Amino acid sequence: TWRRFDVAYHDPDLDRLILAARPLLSESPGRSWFQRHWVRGPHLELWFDHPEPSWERVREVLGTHLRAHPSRTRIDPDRLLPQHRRLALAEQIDEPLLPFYDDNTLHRAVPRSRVHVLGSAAAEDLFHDFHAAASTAAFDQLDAVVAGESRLGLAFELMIAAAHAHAEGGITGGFVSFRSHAEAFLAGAAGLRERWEAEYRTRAEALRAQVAAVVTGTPRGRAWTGLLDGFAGRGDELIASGALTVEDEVLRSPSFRRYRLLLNLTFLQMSRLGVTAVQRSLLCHFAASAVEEEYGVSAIEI
Repeated sequence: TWRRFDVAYHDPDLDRLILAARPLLSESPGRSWFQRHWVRGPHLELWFDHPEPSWERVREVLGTHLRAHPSRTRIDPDRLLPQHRRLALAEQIDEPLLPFYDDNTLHRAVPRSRVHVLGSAAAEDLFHDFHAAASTAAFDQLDAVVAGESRLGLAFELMIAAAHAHAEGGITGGFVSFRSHAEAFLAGAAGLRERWEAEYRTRAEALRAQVAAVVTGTPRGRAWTGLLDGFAGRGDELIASGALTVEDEVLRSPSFRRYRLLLNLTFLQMSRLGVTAVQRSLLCHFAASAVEEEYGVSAIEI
């Protein structure tokens, strides 16, 4: 059985709060993990499958940080609530959306089940295992961000690495998925796409250099794909047995479905690092464009 603690913190910059929580997720046996979530307003979630750290210990560590570094961002519930209602339906969340937590407060919360979305208890357990491993990796990534490294740059690296290692044909195969995701998000937004294209142009040479670096191989890339490798076999088995619901003519291949899962896990990591849905889709646009330009390929030609 899981324990879920919500830390209400309305400033979108959660990095230092997350780093303050690192000991709680690093000091005791058991699976522990964190994610950013929107229910009842922006908050950090800490998940533990073992009894330590206790509430007292959680309160000790986080109370100290909140006193020294309180969030000072006012939110607008009446503006957010329409968006939350859409998210609740799309994400199949049945929890109360109101009232929003007061800023800088700690709460016990309901350990939600995702079996209805993931397909089975086995699939849910796989995701827990992923979040535990990836939360540890996220601490180091967020350290880097706090120290001045680009959040989006770090996320881009993870995505390129995942595609190069885990997509049929490497980066020049996997990039098609990036274009697909970007267009799915845009949903016909010619104006937004134009902004994406314009920003891509300004960043093109740097993004292309980043793609080449990651294809050459970077420490962070190798570490990420190493983490993903640990889940690929289990993913394959659960996809095959129908225990994990993942829902051309290359859709039949377990190879593609594995890729899609591991890319999805990468997106979840990006969320942990504070990259929003719109930013993740922007990065997919950039990734598709950079790959096309660097390797002289076309998503539409395939």
